[PDB]
Amino acid sequence: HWGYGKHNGPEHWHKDFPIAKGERQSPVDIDTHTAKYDPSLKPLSVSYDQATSLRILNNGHAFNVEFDDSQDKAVLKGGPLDGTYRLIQFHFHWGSLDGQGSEHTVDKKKYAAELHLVHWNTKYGDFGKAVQQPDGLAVLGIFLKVGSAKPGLQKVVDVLDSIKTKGKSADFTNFDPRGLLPESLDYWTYPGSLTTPPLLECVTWIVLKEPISVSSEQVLKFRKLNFNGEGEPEELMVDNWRPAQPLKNRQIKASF
Ligand SMILES: CC1(C)O[C@@H]2[C@@H](CO[C@@]3(CNS(N)(=O)=O)OC(C)(C)O[C@@H]23)O1
Ligand SMILES: [Hg+2]
Ligand SMILES: [Zn+2]
Repeated sequence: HWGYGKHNGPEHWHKDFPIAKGERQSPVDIDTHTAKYDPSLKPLSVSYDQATSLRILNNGHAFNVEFDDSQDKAVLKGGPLDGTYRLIQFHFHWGSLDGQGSEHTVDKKKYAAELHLVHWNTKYGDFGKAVQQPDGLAVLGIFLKVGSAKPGLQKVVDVLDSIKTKGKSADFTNFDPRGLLPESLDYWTYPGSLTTPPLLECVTWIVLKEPISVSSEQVLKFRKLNFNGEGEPEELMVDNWRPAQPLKNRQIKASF
């Protein structure tokens, strides 16, 4: 099945999921000189105060921190979004080296990693129905570079030991995703897709301009995770990012 290697990676995905070559695929390169300030964009509202994390899971591609999305606790609204989007989970994409790892790029620049905070449009009742809608999801994207430690990330780092291999999960309650944010909420936005199979074209992407910095030791711990299950040959979980896809006449709008 699908992964990120030579034989099952981004270049093969289209065979099982023809939408891979679709009209609004993600990620994309953000050409900063072609992006335009949009005065019609409302203030962005990230409201994570009452967020209820549940567990962390190595799903064989990355690790997911999942949240209780059974009420309006952690929600995204404003910016390009109409209505209320509920936080369901977050995950990262990272590289084998610091000069690669992000999915979106900024004037072709690749960051060390990218954090995706995944939200679903509450007018659709559940996540599963949302992903049948052109405006079903909103993903907040945050670039990571290597510098000083991100204190709000350490609790995630410290648990990766426990979820090394595919299928492993750990309790991960009382984690506050507010500690993963940069100070500015300046962003670019464009309509796009899930960056993994089934590559559904259901996402409003909101990609923050300001990266967070994480330490070299924090990134190294991401890179110790495994793509394989327990008792199988070791395949380090690195380079689990899809490259930039054709913009196809979409417009990337800037909030700033
Ligand atoms: C870690 C990874 C790749 O991302 C997780 C899961 C499968 O895909 C996602 C969405 N991926 S993304 N990158 O936000 O478009 O869709 C769901 C919501 C199923 O979980 C996300 O595994
Ligand atoms: Hg869709
Ligand atoms: Zn992602």
